[PDB]
Amino acid sequence: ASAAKGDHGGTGARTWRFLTFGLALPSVALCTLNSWLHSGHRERPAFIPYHHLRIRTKPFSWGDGNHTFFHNPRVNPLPTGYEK
Amino acid sequence: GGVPTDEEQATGLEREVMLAARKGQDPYNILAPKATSGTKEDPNLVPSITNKRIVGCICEEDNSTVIWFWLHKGEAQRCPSCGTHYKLVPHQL
Amino acid sequence: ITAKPAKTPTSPKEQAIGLSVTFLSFLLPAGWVLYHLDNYKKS
Amino acid sequence: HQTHAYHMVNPSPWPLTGALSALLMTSGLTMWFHFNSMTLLMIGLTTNMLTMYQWWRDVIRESTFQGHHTPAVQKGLRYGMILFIISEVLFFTGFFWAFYHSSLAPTPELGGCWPPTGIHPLNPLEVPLLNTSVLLASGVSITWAHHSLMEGDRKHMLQALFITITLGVYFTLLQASEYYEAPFTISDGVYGSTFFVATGFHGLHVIIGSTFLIVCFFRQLKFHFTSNHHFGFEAAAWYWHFVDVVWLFLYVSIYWWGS
Amino acid sequence: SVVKSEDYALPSYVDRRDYPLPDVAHVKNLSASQKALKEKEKASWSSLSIDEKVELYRLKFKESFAEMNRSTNEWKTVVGAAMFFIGFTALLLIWEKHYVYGPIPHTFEEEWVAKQTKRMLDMKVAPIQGFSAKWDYDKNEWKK
Amino acid sequence: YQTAPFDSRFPNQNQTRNCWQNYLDFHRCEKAMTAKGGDVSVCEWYRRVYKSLCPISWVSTWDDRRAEGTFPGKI
Amino acid sequence: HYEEGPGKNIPFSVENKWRLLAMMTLFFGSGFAAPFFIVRHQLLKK
Amino acid sequence: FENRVAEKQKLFQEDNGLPVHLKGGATDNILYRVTMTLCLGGTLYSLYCLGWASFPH
Amino acid sequence: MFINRWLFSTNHKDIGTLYLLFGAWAGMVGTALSLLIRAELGQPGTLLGDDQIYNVVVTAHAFVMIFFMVMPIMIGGFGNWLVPLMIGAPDMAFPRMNNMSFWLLPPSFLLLLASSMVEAGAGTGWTVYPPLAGNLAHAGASVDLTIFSLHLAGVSSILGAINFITTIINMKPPAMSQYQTPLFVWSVMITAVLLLLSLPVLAAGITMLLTDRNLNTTFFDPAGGGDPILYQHLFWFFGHPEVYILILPGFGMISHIVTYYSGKKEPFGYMGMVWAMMSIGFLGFIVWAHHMFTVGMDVDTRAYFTSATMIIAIPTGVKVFSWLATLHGGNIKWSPAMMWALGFIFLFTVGGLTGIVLANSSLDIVLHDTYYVVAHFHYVLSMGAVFAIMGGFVHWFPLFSGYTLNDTWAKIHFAIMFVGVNMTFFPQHFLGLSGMPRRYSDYPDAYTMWNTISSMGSFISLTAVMLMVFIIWEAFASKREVLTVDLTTTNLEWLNGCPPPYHTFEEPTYVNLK
Amino acid sequence: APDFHDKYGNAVLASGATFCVAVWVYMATQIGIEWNPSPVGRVTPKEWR
Amino acid sequence: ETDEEFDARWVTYFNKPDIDAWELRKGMNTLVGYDLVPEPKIIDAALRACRRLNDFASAVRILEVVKDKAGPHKEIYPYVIQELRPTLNELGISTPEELGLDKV
Amino acid sequence: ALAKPQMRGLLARRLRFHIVGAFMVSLGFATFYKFAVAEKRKKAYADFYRNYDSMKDFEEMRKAGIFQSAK
Amino acid sequence: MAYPMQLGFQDATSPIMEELLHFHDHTLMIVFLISSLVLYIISLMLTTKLTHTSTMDAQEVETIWTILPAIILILIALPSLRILYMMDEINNPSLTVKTMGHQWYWSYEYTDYEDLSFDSYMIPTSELKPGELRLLEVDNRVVLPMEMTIRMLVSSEDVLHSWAVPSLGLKTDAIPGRLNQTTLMSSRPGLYYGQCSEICGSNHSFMPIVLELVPLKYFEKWSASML
Ligand SMILES: CCCCCCCCCCCCCCCCCC(=O)OCC(COC(=O)CCCCCCCCCCCCCCCCC)OC(=O)CCCCCCCCCCCCCCCCC
Ligand code: HEA
Ligand SMILES: CCCCC/C=C/C/C=C\C/C=C\C/C=C\CCCC(=O)O[C@H](COC(=O)CCCCCCCCCCCCCCCCC)COP(=O)(O)OCCN
Ligand SMILES: CCCCCC/C=C/CCCCCCCCCC(=O)O[C@H](COC(=O)CCCCCCCCCCCCCCC)COP(=O)(O)OC[C@@H](O)CO
Ligand SMILES: CCCCCCCCCCO[C@@H]1OC(CO)[C@@H](O[C@H]2O[C@H](CO)[C@@H](O)[C@H](O)[C@@H]2O)[C@@H](O)[C@H]1O
Ligand code: CUA
Ligand SMILES: [O-][O-]
Ligand SMILES: [Cu+2]
Ligand SMILES: [Mg+2]
Ligand code: NA
Ligand SMILES: [Zn+2]
Repeated sequence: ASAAKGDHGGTGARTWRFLTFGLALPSVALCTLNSWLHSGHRERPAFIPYHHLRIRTKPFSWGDGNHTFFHNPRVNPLPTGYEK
Repeated sequence: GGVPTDEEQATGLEREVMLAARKGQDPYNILAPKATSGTKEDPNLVPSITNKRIVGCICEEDNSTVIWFWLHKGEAQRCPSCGTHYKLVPHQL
Repeated sequence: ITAKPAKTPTSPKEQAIGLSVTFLSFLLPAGWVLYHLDNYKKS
Repeated sequence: HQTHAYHMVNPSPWPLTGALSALLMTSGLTMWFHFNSMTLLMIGLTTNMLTMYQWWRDVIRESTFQGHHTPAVQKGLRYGMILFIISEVLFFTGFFWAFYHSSLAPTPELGGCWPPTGIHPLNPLEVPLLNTSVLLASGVSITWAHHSLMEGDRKHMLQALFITITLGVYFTLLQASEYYEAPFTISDGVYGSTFFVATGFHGLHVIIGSTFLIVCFFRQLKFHFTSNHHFGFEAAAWYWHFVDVVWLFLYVSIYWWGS
Repeated sequence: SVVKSEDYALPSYVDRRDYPLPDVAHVKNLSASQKALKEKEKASWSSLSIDEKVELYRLKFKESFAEMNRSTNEWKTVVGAAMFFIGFTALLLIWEKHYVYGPIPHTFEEEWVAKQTKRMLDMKVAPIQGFSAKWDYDKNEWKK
Repeated sequence: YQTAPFDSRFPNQNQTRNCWQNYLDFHRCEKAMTAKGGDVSVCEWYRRVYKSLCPISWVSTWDDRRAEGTFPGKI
Repeated sequence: HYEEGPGKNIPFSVENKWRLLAMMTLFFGSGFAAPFFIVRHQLLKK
Repeated sequence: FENRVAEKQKLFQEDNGLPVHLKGGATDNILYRVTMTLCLGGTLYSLYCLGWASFPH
Repeated sequence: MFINRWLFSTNHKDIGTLYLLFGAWAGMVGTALSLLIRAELGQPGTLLGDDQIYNVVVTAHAFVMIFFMVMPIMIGGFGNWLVPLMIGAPDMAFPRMNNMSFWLLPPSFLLLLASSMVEAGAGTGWTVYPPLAGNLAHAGASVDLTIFSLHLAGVSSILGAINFITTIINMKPPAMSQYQTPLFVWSVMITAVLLLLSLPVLAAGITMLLTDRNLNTTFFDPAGGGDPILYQHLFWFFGHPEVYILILPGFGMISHIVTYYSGKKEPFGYMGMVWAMMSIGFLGFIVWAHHMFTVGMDVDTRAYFTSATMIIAIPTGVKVFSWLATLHGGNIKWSPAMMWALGFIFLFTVGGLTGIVLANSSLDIVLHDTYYVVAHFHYVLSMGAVFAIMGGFVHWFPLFSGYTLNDTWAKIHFAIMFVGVNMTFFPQHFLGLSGMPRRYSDYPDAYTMWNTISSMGSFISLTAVMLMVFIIWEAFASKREVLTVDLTTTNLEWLNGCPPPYHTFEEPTYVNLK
Repeated sequence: APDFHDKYGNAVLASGATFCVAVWVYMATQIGIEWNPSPVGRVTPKEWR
Repeated sequence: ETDEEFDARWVTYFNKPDIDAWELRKGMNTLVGYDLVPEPKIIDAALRACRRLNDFASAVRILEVVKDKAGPHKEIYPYVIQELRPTLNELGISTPEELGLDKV
Repeated sequence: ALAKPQMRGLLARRLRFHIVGAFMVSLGFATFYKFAVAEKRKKAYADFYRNYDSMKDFEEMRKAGIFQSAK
Repeated sequence: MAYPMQLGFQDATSPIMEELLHFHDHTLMIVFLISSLVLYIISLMLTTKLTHTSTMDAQEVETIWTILPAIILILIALPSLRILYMMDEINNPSLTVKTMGHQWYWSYEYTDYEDLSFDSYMIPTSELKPGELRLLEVDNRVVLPMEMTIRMLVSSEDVLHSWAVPSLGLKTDAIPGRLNQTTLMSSRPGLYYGQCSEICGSNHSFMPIVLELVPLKYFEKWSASML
């Protein structure tokens, strides 16, 4: 492809800055919109103590040994289920 | 503006190589020397800053074997394989 | 290659001492552990 | 006195301190994992940071301040950097391999399907797409930086490099937040294992690449780069593109195709 | 004659079958009579004596081809020494058998082996070529 | 019925999916019949095949997990 | 700058051959002995 | 900010015999001493820990 | 002065000497581990204890010989000493990073000793397969200390390989093309490109083992959906290249030793030697699942890996025939280095050919995990890699130290080693065909005869090992200084004298383009 | 002038060989090593059941 | 090129009147690399070059290398000396055997 | 007077003579091997099975008392 | 089983094991020939005073010594891969037996009809009966009908093991979570022995396999009796 624009006389700083502010940062701002939109809590599913999940062959080396490193009580159940 | 150039800011050996290249000279051996005809009257002239330097002779184009020998200050020496003549031209930089 | 004669010649006798002492340095510690395996094995 | 263009380096203690630091960080992870103590590890992390700090300081002394980087030196360092990035690519390769192996033939324990039963993947169109555009944007703003530097423009070099850094940072913050929000964890079988380990080593590289861009920002502030000689900047721009490209493969493989 | 370590970068003398004319003479300094000999050498060589011819040879070269190529008795020392040390190894194995190795298992006792051999024959271990093939089940003995 | 026959869907040395598939089929079949009130004995072929193929500890663990509500396959 | 030449480009002294013997003996000797002492360690442990 | 590269070049090219890792002056010596002391001390500590873990507790 | 020179080195010859001392000391460790193996095996019944301690010894034996003796000697030792001299370069490209490749090795070795001191050791095999290597069948620190040792040794070689590739590519005289570097330099570059690409795969795989052991991942644990056979693929994707890394610098030394003692100015068929090493290095990445033919692989997969594996015989045979052709017509010097080379040619050939037998996956069902594989790989490693090292060691010892060995004693050591290794490993073919398994502390009684003799051979090799140490002492103790060396015109590394000065090629060589 | 090998080679060879043969014959036959040779032709099979 | 052209090149080489000591050595050292024993006419020309260079010893060494190059073909060296005998006589070159230089 | 001997390509001559001898020897050993090892083996297996009676082998084994499952 | 001083393979017990024997003879003859050619050439190169030390032309001889080996590899691969695909053709087993490896013993399940399964452990040396083989005997052998095609399925319940019986030419790894398949047909009744062939911890040396091959009718009664 060629995407759908033009220039190519030279590739100098002016061009790449034109692309930074005219294409790249706008896209980031559109994706930031779209995300800060589909964000906010989706509903936690019923806990089922599946044996292929919540693995523990050895206690983790921090906390009480049973919590993952970025444990989020809202959405990460422990092997025996979601926390108090 | 606001970014130094090499002309303004390069220093030490890097500046030395840059200035010399400007004058078309090669005190740091970046370039490969071109062979003379290699006869007794037209020997390859081998600069050095001492009174001997190791030469490697690639006798024929594409040989993979290089022939290595110390060239000493004095009468021209010949490659022990093809006899092309070499002569040391000592001292300086 | 050619070389010079030894600066510090090592006589047959001195080579015997160097060899004997070399072999003992390998054989003795190991021989001591293995000789005592039994007391290790069962203690 | 030499008459070649190569750099004879002064005897240095950083190779030994770097090695001892690797021993203290490995011994230290062992002690953390099995003997419930973090002390050796914290010592090894500290000597490691001091070693990298002084070693790279000294490379800056040798080049910017002492002029040892002749073209032939600089050409070697370009090779060193390409080769290093090649070896990081192969390292990511073994993790992509792991991921395709488990996802392509999901075993009975997972339900015989991918994603496993009980796994609810992130939507690749929400924060993962946003991360994707952040890192693609940062590859455009760093190319602007690089052209500014070559055209001798100090101020636009600094503004583009700053924008590039802020985007690295934003990616890192987005990803930390996603890690906290994700309903699956590293212990959720081979799905959380492949997800967190692959994307986690990528995040570590984004942190390292961002640190290197920040070293470049401060060296540029101090006028170290010329419009023609700026290897540290080039190397950090290659590494940065390497980080963006590994993200694109992770996004396509893990977030989009593995969802 | 006297070769010096500080001469390494300079052409040197060597006796080699395949490099018969080395880069320098074996002797380069000459006494008064050796100087006269080199002058005589500029006149007909027929007027040189056998002794003179030998001395000119010996100034140019160190050893002749017959000398440099001679074989030695070194092989007797290498083979006899290797044997001596291989013999010394058996002493190590004797000590290990005496001090380290305990009794072997009871299954190598002679009567166990006889019973075990019968049983392998009854189960026809390797009956095509390896083992039972060598037993004669008709004459009840090992095939001759 | 002597043993499970060659099945061209699982021609290779690794027979793990042959076992799992027949275990699934049998229990999906058992369910469909007992749902629509009717005859479980049509399901017999799959039960024979998975019994022939499948390690006893795997059957037993899969049975235990279907009882427990944690069997990850779809029945 | 450093000493150059035979016997000088090495981290151990060869000035005296019997001192050298002792040092070589401890050197190669320790390497060889170590697995024997680690086995013994493991045996004497449980 | 101003360009003071030239002053640093003068400093690091001073013909005083010092290796580059110490050429910045006395702060180099301190940081060196801190690094080397943490490396050597933490190595002795790793050996101690090895000794400790080598026996049952 | 001592500390600056030896702990803060930035010189390629001195760091090369450090590697040579470290690899020789590891060699003594590895020899002791191997004598512990054969002492257990030299008599039926249990000598040391059950299989755990036995296979802790087996595991350490292999890790020490491979990572601590072979790769340091060949690549860090001979590579650092020789490569910059053979291309007339003043040092390596990254002389300080080179010193860190060295100093990563004692900590790596210390972690490996730690592993065998704590708990009950790692009795996993050097391939460290899970689940036996996992946190239930090998609970506690030993396997983690092992993985961390491998990570240090990995970083050491990946940084080494980047330094070698760069030095070789970037630091030749400007007139010298790649096709004017000696074959040893070609072998070190080839080996470094294999290191660069293979060790990061091993590092990803052992890192997954680490996380399975400590972070509750399940890459190799079927309970979370993982697969033990995945670890095997990642391991062997490094592991087959690893074995070409172990022999490639050997093929390079052999070519220089044969050429030199045949009185020749060059090896026969240079560009075919280059081709053969590059082909071998390429093919060595697409064959690894020949280490997996009993794991339950589809037939056409097995057919491809059998075929791709056999194809390596072609380039490898070009080399073998070109060494013969270098000997052809030579003025043969029967120096001890030449004997180690000639023994190499033959015994490596034997081991490459039992390798071809194994490549046949139908027969490998029966040969796999038996002593037939152990005889294969000791012919190529304890006869091949080791004889090249010994050949290169006696050849270049006078270059590195400035003193000569006693040639009679060095010929005696060769003879004793040659008998010991062949008595050790030749009968292992019979134990293999007859079915004796690998990794066993005891064996059915029928196997007793070949295991007794194999153990007696190992004691003969011990005797050679101790003799070598004495021989190296005698050389330093007598101090016969080198005066003259032949064939410098085609052996640049000798042209600065013995030992060369600390700084060489401070004025580079002159080479014309014409 | 005779060298080492001219003076001693014959004695080195003769006594190295003799010693090696003696000590290996003794090792092999006098100290209780179990070689486990084949029973073929040597063992008389005996009832075991 | 035929054998005859090979030989004639080597005859010409050593027959150059002002051949120097470097060229004499270069020619013999190159020639003995080949898988042949030099024809008597080539040896003749090198022996005569030894004479113009006033080097008796190298003439004797040239005869030694002819004997060496023939290896186990013991018939070659006597034939070559037979053929060189007028030249040996003319120049007063004694053979290695006449000088005792064949004794080990 | 002595006749002129052959003086050229003596190494090459020796080479060719022996390589052809090594070929001849190789064929001769192939011949011998595929007769004393390979055909011998095929004939051993064929001879063993030509009139092999497996029930009778079994009955001999059963009477000698070897089996857990057959007395 | 192996017997004392054995040099080669255990006698074949299945048609496929015999096929491996003849393919090994074909290959070993190639192996002995090439290695003896190399040793021969080496000694040829080293036994002459004749020299030829100048540059030698390579592009000619490299043809031969590249094509000849290629042809040899083909002469090896052809039978090698005929045997491979043979061992893979469809065959219709009469009977499926599972074996599960454990630390350190094997358990066997014959569940085509009834639930029959048992554990098979090495007979300890001090309990060997007169005549029995140290390390090789089990309390409960794997009885199987002779002259019939049996599908064997191999897995593990803890670490890797591997299930081998050399005389039948069998070795199938035992990997947890996986069910590997292999077929077994014995031409003869008798006792056939194997040993665990993947490192699996303290008693890896001590968990052997003994198959007891008998007529079908004896196998049927044995099975009934083991319920
Ligand atoms: C150490 C103890 C040896 C015990 C000997 C056997 C006892 C016989 C009892 C007396 C009773 C004999 C009657 C029974 C016949 C059994 C047939 C069979 O089942 O057949 C299966 C056997 C057949 O094996 C044999 O048929 C014995 C092989 C002997 C080959 C001789 C060359 C090696 C040199 C000799 C000593 C080894 C030291 C060098 C080893 C290094 C490698 C050569 O199984 C093998 O595969 C073992 C070999 C594996 C292959 C490696 C291949 C390449 C080797 C080297 C080539 C040398 C070339 C130059 C030839 C070189 C000339 C020296
Ligand atoms: C220096 C180390 C080294 C090298 C170079 C090799 C080289 C080869 N290896 Fe080996 N190998 C090992 C070390 C090495 N190996 C190790 C350590 C293992 C076991 C690992 C473990 O499990 O712990 C192993 C295992 C191993 C296996 C796995 C067996 C198993 O576990 O069941 C196989 C299978 O294909 C194999 C094949 C080969 C082949 C075909 C070659 C080829 O490269 C050989 C090519 C050479 C030649 C063939 C000889 C020269 C050629 C000629 C004279 C030409 C004419 C020849 C012919 C026409 C054939 N090797
Ligand atoms: C925000 C993006 C940045 C990520 C980086 C930061 C995280 C902490 C530090 C390590 C990062 C890099 C190493 C990657 C290794 C392991 C996993 C890290 C990825 C991660 O951060 O994963 C977390 C788990 O972390 C855990 O266990 C963490 C355990 C922390 C100990 C790390 C273990 C380190 C051991 C690794 C040794 C590496 C050997 C490499 C050798 C290199 C080659 C020689 C995910 O949290 P969770 O709660 O399970 O799920 C979230 C649910 N809400
Ligand atoms: C929380 C914060 C800490 C995070 C953890 C650890 C990470 C931090 C490491 C970040 C990397 C910083 C690297 C800074 C290097 C500065 C030195 C430099 O950039 O040096 C340049 C040379 O390049 C060179 O060596 C280039 C040297 C290349 C360095 C590449 C670094 C990648 C390092 C990886 C380390 C981890 C490995 C991955 C884990 C699997 C100097 O030359 P120029 O630039 O041409 O200047 C000269 C001109 O001025 C003359 O006109
Ligand atoms: C695998 C490689 C090893 C190969 C074989 C080693 C060969 C011989 C080693 C000699 O070793 C020694 O010999 C002893 C006896 O011969 C020992 O002394 C023991 O024996 C005594 C007498 O029997 C006592 O005097 C002592 O206290 C002592 O512990 C012992 O200490 C040891 O050093
Ligand atoms: Cu079970 Cu080895
Ligand atoms: O690995 O062969
Ligand atoms: Cu391999
Ligand atoms: Mg296996
Ligand atoms: Na034992
Ligand atoms: Zn030339």
